[PDB]
Amino acid sequence: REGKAQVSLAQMEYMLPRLRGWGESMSRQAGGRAGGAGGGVGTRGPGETKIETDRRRIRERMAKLRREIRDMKKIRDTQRGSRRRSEIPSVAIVGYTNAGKSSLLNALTGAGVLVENALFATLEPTTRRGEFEDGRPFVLTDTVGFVRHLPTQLVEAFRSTLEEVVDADLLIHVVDGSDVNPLAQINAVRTVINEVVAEYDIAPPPELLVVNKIDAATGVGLAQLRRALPDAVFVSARTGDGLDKLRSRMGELVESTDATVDVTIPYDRGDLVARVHTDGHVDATEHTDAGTRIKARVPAPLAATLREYATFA
Amino acid sequence: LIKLQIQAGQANPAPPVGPALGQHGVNIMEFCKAYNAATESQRGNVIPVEITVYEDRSFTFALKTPPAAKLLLKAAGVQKGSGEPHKTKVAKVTWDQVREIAETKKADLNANDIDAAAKIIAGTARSMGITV
Amino acid sequence: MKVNPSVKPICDKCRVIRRHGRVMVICSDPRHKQRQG
Amino acid sequence: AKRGRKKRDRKHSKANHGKRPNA
Amino acid sequence: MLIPRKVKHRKQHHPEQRGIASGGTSVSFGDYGIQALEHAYITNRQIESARIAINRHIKRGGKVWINIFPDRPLTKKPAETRMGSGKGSPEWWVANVKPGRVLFELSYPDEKTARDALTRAIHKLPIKARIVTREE
Amino acid sequence: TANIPNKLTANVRTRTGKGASRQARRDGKVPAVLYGHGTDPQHLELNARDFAAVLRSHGTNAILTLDIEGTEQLALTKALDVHPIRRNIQHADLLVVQR
Amino acid sequence: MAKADKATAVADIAEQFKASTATVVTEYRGLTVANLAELRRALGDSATYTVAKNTLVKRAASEAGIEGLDELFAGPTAIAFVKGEAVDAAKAIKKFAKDNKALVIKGGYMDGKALSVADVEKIADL
RNA sequence: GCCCCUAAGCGUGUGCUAAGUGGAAAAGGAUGUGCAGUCGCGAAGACAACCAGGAGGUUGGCUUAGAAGCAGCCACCCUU
Ligand SMILES: Nc1nc2c(ncn2[C@@H]2O[C@H](COP(=O)(O)OP(=O)(O)CP(=O)(O)O)[C@@H](O)[C@H]2O)c(=O)[nH]1
Repeated sequence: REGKAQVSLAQMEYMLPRLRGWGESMSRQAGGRAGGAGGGVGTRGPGETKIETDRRRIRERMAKLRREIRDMKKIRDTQRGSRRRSEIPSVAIVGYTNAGKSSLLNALTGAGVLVENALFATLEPTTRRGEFEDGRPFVLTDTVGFVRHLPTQLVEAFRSTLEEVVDADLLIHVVDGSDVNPLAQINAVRTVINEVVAEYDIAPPPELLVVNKIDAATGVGLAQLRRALPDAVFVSARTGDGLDKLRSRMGELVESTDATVDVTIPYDRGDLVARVHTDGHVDATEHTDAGTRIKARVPAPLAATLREYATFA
Repeated sequence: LIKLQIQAGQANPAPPVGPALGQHGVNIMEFCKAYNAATESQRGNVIPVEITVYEDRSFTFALKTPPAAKLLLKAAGVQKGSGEPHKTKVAKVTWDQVREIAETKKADLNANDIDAAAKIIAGTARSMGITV
Repeated sequence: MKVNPSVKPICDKCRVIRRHGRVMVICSDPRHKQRQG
Repeated sequence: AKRGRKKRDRKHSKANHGKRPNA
Repeated sequence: MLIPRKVKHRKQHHPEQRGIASGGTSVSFGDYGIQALEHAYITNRQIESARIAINRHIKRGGKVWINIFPDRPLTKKPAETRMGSGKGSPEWWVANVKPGRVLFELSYPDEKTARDALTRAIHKLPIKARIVTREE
Repeated sequence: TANIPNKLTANVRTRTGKGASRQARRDGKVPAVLYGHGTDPQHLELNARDFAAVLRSHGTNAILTLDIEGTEQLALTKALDVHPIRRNIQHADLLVVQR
Repeated sequence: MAKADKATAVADIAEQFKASTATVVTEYRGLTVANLAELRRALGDSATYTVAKNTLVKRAASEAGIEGLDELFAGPTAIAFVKGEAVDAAKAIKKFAKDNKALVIKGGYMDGKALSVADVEKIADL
């Protein structure tokens, strides 16, 4: 419903200025093609009426859909409140239409989001679990695909993606080297990202550039044409490869909120070390049954339970 | 109290005893001495012993059948190589082979008959996917 | 409380009762507490 | 809605036998 | 969706919603079926919704038959137009469903899953409908 | 191979027709016509409950011994007219089975 | 009494254990599985420790084989059916039973003719 | 139509309704009624039985430092 309402509002915003000539022409049109009886819903859709091609109906429907979109913005705020309050690292997969992205999500996680070769297959951003190599949990979210000149009427359709970008912590920028001059794709996505940054007055979050479809690439460029970027990652989700490098770069770029500790939890506690393992990233734990020295990267609340058995070194 | 299966060889029963004895209150040095004095020649694979916490401290032991099902993996040298037991069956030690070791380990085995103990042991071992 | 025309068990713990001439769902999980109205 | 509904449903009486003018 | 390749007459009189179904009243293809209990113009959109509900409930296996076909065009005149000035253009494709007509049939090994899928379909449908079975 | 024919009392019909059949069904008796090679269609009323029980326990191809005022006649349920909504046996066409 | 199953159990308790010399019955409550296993190992020489529904075992044994005892089927009692002993192995059911409070003995149905209060207070002494 | 308004029945027999339903309307839902069927009857509950055991191999195997009957996967055996 949210996507349908956003798209209907976008179509009505586009139709309102140009309702006279093109408006009447497409009102007459009953072939059921692009725009003409195209609808605003989906399969079958409301072609018979399309964008209502009528000043009064269009304005009324626009006002209704604006109220509804305010309601859905509130609903999404409530839905994302859990993540925002957990402060869990959020990684947004931005990029041009096609160019994996949805495939990259389904690869980095176990998800099964719609992955079609058509354009604008993903209309609603979708979040999912992710585990960095060091164990730091995070939220990887696939977003809607940008184009060269996104119509200004799709502001509400892309508001979810823009909000995910605003929250963000890594901005995995997915592009494909199997296109005509992928630098143009890079530049379009970078300009939309910069516009969002200027609008929301936030520091530009990291942008991990990743290139896929390299397996299906022509390989014409040796190291400086096909990999002209100095530190862009190359993955090609389909044939499993480079994804480990992508994960490592993700973990390195995402700054940790935990604090490294050296706590010698006794063996009479048990729970205080089991929870260190559970919420925390244990490594170099001593096997001595006497006071251990667990060099884990515990979260903030656990970092305050050190004075129990912190020792000094 | 707790079965607390620990290596029969007195090598380093630190993982099991430490946290277990933690809340029990039994001191590590005394328990290590008690376990060392128990497993003098009983250097098999692994023994479960019941501490039987008394009002303050007991230091009691209860050995029943150290090897149990765990003997077949170490006899066949297969180790943790049974992902889907009964499907990816490993360690093809026949029944004519396992029966002798079963009788050897037969001390209590909750069984009054050789056939009953053999059936129990076969059922226990086959849980790890064995072709007896 | 979920006040909807249709109230049904949401888990195996939920029990449908009729208290005060009103169908309700009572559960150990308060989230699944429902009422017909 | 209520007015029409009542005027229409009052034909469901034993005296009217399920019919009334203007339903 | 279900739309006829063509219709000899595209502006037809409304199908007469009278009498019980005289044909198609038994499960002839699958093991379970959805029998209608009231008259309704079941539209192609409703048919699509019901069949998708059944297919998504049975997931992988099973077979679904859609006995009714929405080949009757119900017309609609343009909005905010007065009475007269001809008949409206075809708007909906409906199948004239009568009580006793079996609308969908399902073959699925699991009886509970089959009945739950048919219940999904019935909830999508605009009429009272029961789950009938081949076994009489 | 074969089985014991199912016993059903099938009184002849004093009155026949639409009203008679509806009244018989209301009484709880499925109307039937027994015909066959004997060339003598007889108009019977089988107890609806017993007839349906026999049909659902031994199937449509279940041989029936109809007691028609004392006389026993073997017959198989050649056809069953069943209402699609009420699911009740509207009518039975029975075919004599000489042994 | 569950028909087919009760009939099979009646056969089992009639033609498999009634053929004994002494029929003892112990009221058991609070006895653990390990406790009864230990006691049975102690008395492995005699008895078989067969217990079922009291009404079932009554209607089976008191009407097909043994006679003259009914009151022994109104409580949670397990029958022993001494294998070959008479009272010699009765020590394992007397002392090792009365040391545990529970497992209260009763019976002493020697040579399958007559019943008594328990007879173990007198005859099991030997 | 027949308790009073309001003429004539707080009519007779049997049963149902607890909703003032009667005295307005899908889906959801009964500890309301008869009727029928199917299990258990072993006494219009049974081995879902007020008191007892509910074990043992064993902490079954993959799993990690933890998987103990119950993060997650495999089947899930025997003894008494
Ligand atoms: N050969 C190859 N194909 C790929 C690779 N990554 C994605 N694809 C293909 O490209 C198509 C792109 O679709 P998708 O993965 O959804 O990209 P997208 O960005 O989500 C499309 P949108 O942004 O509009 O939702 C997919 O059908 C997928 O099979 C790759 O690394 N190699």
